[PDB]
Amino acid sequence: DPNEYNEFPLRAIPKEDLENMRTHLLKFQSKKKINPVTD
Amino acid sequence: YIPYVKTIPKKTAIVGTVCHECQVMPSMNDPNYHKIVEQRRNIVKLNNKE
Amino acid sequence: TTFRFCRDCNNMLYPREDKENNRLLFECRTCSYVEEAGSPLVYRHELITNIGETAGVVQDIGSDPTLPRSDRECPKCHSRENVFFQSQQRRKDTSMVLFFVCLSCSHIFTSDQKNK
Amino acid sequence: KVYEESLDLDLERSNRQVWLVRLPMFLAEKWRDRNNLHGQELGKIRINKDGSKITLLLNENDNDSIPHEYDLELTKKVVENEYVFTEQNLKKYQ
Ligand SMILES: [Zn+2]
Ligand SMILES: [Zn+2]
Repeated sequence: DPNEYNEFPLRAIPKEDLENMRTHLLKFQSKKKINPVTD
Repeated sequence: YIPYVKTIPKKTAIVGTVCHECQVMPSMNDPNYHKIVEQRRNIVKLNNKE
Repeated sequence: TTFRFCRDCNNMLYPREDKENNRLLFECRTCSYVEEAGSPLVYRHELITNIGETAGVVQDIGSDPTLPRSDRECPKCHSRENVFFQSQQRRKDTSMVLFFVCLSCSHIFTSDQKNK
Repeated sequence: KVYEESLDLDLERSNRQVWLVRLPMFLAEKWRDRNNLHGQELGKIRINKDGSKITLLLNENDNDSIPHEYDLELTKKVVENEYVFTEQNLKKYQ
């Protein structure tokens, strides 16, 4: 294919910072737009 | 009000906001394709119990 | 009849009257959200109802092998293939009229010759 | 005195674009392993200039056992009210 695209590299997160830390998904259940930064 | 509530403090931080939801699906035009189909087929054909 | 739902909490609104303007308002019962009604109808109880006559019609209705076929003409695309079925309402008072679904345009027509 | 760190949620890195990706069983079984992810190259994300089509191509490290090309199907172009938050332990002295 021709170079009609902009592909960026993808690499895994180092394990040195993934230990003793848990990353979770937060889901607001509402019909509005909830944004803790401003709201 | 109630004087005591027994909270459990923890260190938390918001480290991103989801903007896209993606579903990774193997391309049907890939030369290695149909090997996953064989692997998927083998899932139902396997009997763990002895 | 159309049901309305609240914007701030998703709870359903209920009718209310405003004597100041003699108008119909739909107000929430928990968070005090109001919205003027677009129609004056708030209730309907159809003792004799025809809802559900063609219930179950999908984009792939013609793929069902148990449905019968017919050679009746489709009065929207002039096609002869179609699958017909009786009314899906199980009340023991409906007529035996047949509803025809075309396999070329997904158009639904009936064989009724009394009222249509 | 019990804790030597702030107990308030850190809303500083929230302005960070994140993609939620659902993986197949074969790909998820090797991408979720904690005995891996040494920072190596897991592939490249390719996006068309005009958009509407995305695909990630893996490297040749798969051992020629799984497809090297995958299509990223955007189940929700506009994802709303979903966030990612971490969890860490607090220093218990002073
Ligand atoms: Zn309300
Ligand atoms: Zn027709």
